[PDB]
Amino acid sequence: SPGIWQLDCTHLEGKVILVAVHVASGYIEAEVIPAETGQETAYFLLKLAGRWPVKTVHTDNGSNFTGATVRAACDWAGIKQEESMNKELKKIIGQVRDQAEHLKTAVQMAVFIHNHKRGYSAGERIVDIIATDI
Amino acid sequence: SPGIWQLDCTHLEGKVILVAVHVASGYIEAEVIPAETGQETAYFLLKLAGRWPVKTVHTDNGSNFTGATVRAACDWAGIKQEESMNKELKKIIGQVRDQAEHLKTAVQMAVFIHNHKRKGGGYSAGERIVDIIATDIQ
Ligand SMILES: Cn1nc(-c2ccc3c(c2)OCO3)cc1C(=O)O
Ligand SMILES: Cn1nc(-c2ccc3c(c2)OCO3)cc1C(=O)O
Ligand SMILES: [Cl-]
Ligand SMILES: [Cl-]
Repeated sequence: SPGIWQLDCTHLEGKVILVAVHVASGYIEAEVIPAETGQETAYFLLKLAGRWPVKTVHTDNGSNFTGATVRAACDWAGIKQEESMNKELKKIIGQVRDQAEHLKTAVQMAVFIHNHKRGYSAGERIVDIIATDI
Repeated sequence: SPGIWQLDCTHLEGKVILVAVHVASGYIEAEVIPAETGQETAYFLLKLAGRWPVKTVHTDNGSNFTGATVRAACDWAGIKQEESMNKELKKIIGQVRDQAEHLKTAVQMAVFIHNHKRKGGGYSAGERIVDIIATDIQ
């Protein structure tokens, strides 16, 4: 449970956003990526796994997961494979879109808002969950 | 203490790496950025602050911190601006460099290895940051 994430893609302004949610806490990491390719997906998963203890990722099982680069990345990082945040995040992105030149900045502001919003925030919940596991 | 990070720049292969260390645990976040400019620095700080409780960042106070964009990002996120690892990290990057087509990939494998390495026993930096922050929460 504390090691379980769900990864989804969302599309805005021509670009692709990957959103990983830590299922037990609702905490999110999200990035705008150039294209929904195996190489970018692998890179996103490598970054996530270096930052938080990722044991299993639930994905949409689509084309960007079938290639050798993504497979090698999950294997290397030790990851196994196996929208109630999403409109909220879209909404937050809409709320802040005007204050940033670039979509990637608005996405990161929305991540900040989502994870900090508060009895506990998603940021407090993920730490409490993982600490409890340790 | 739990909210204190140090941010430094490292240069390799013509590119700039920013490395943020969480001072009490040794946990790191690091990225290769296109140039050491205020816009990229601000964006790096926004990202970091959305993921971990960042209260204060100790920097080198250089040119990329003096501009409007960085100051507005720190203000917005509620952040005040008040060699060892960085060589071990450089070494881990060298160790993995040939397995990565791109430097950015090697940097993130080095981040993974640094944060997960259990130096005996007996906690990793990743375990230590979570333990420190949860303690503070309670
Ligand atoms: C509500 N709140 N949430 C956080 C917060 C945000 C992100 C995190 C985290 C705590 O631990 C891991 O990642 C900080 C605050 C605060 O200082 O008020
Ligand atoms: C050594 N090790 N440390 C962790 C670990 C634990 C808690 C964390 C983290 C990494 O990053 C943020 O919070 C996971 C493992 C592992 O089982 O490989
Ligand atoms: Cl996807
Ligand atoms: Cl710097």
